Amino acid sequence: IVEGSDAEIGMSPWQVMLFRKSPQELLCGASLISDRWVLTAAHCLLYPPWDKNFTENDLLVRIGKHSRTRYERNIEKISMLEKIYIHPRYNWRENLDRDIALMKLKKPVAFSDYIHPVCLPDRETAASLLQAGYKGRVTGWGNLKEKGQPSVLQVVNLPIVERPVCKDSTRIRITDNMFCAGYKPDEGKRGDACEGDSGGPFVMKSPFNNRWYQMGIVSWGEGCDRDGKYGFYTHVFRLKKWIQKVIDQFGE
Amino acid sequence: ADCGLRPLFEKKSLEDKTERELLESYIDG
Amino acid sequence: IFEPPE
Ligand SMILES: *[C@@H]1O[C@H](CO)[C@@H](O)[C@H](O)[C@H]1NC(C)=O
Ligand SMILES: OC[C@H]1O[C@@H](O)[C@H](O)[C@@H](O)[C@@H]1O
Ligand code: NA
Ligand code: NA
Repeated sequence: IVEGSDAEIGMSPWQVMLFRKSPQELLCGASLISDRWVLTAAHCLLYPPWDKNFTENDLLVRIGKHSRTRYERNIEKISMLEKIYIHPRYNWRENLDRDIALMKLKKPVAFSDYIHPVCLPDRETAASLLQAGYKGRVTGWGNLKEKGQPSVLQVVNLPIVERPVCKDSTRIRITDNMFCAGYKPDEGKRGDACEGDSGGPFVMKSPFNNRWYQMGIVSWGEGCDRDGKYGFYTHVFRLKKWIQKVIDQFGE
Repeated sequence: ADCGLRPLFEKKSLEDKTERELLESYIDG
Repeated sequence: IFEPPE
């Protein structure tokens, strides 16, 4: 997160840290969508040209966290994963289309002041909120810039940008499974997700019911916070049928 | 099903420091 | 450096 600020305690209680067992390191963000499932970006898990291919035995997830490095006794939980599931039509060869993955916990996690899932959206909540200019929120322990690493979860609020603008500012092929978001140079304000933020959530608060919904997943960008450029996010509602299909059959 | 209501915020009628900017963007423009 | 659990 670049030009963000410190999260407040409990501000983002579905926020999840994807964590390599050995060597120990922060891999990505992720999110708690129920007591049994974490949501993330595929390129967090599998990216064959960099020899990325993390099985479940390789990772842990840490939930409830605030500080980046500290072990937060009496606040965080740590869980082993049962299984990973990457979108089968995930396109790493070109543009990271369908850059989504599911992860199933071995044990259901207990909720608390710090551990609470977020909603996924319905068609309506999708229609209503996914609009040029409407703002959402990205949280992450990623790079402060393109020192370095933050001490605590960082937050920034960003406007959704209209498809033509998004399309016309990268030379990569946008699919309808992506959206982009960030401010434009003439809008003054700054802000972007960065390395280490991948896989973490882009949320919006519905004014119909007061719930936070995850409309996006940090997927990619070119550098971080560069003028005329934008963060790309994985359109979660577009892929929601695969999300449910996976849960219904492996939710157990 | 209790998805998205935060214990430290919404469940106790407390707003965070920046969500209003989210809502200002839904109504203004 | 990351602080250990248990
Ligand atoms: C990734 O890991 C799996 C499981 O160990 C392995 O069998 C496969 O060769 C690797 N490649 C994939 C999943 O594309
Ligand atoms: O090495 C890459 C990065 O190094 C940092 O020290 C700078 O602040 C970044 O903006 C730069 O892109
Ligand atoms: Na996520
Ligand atoms: Na920018």
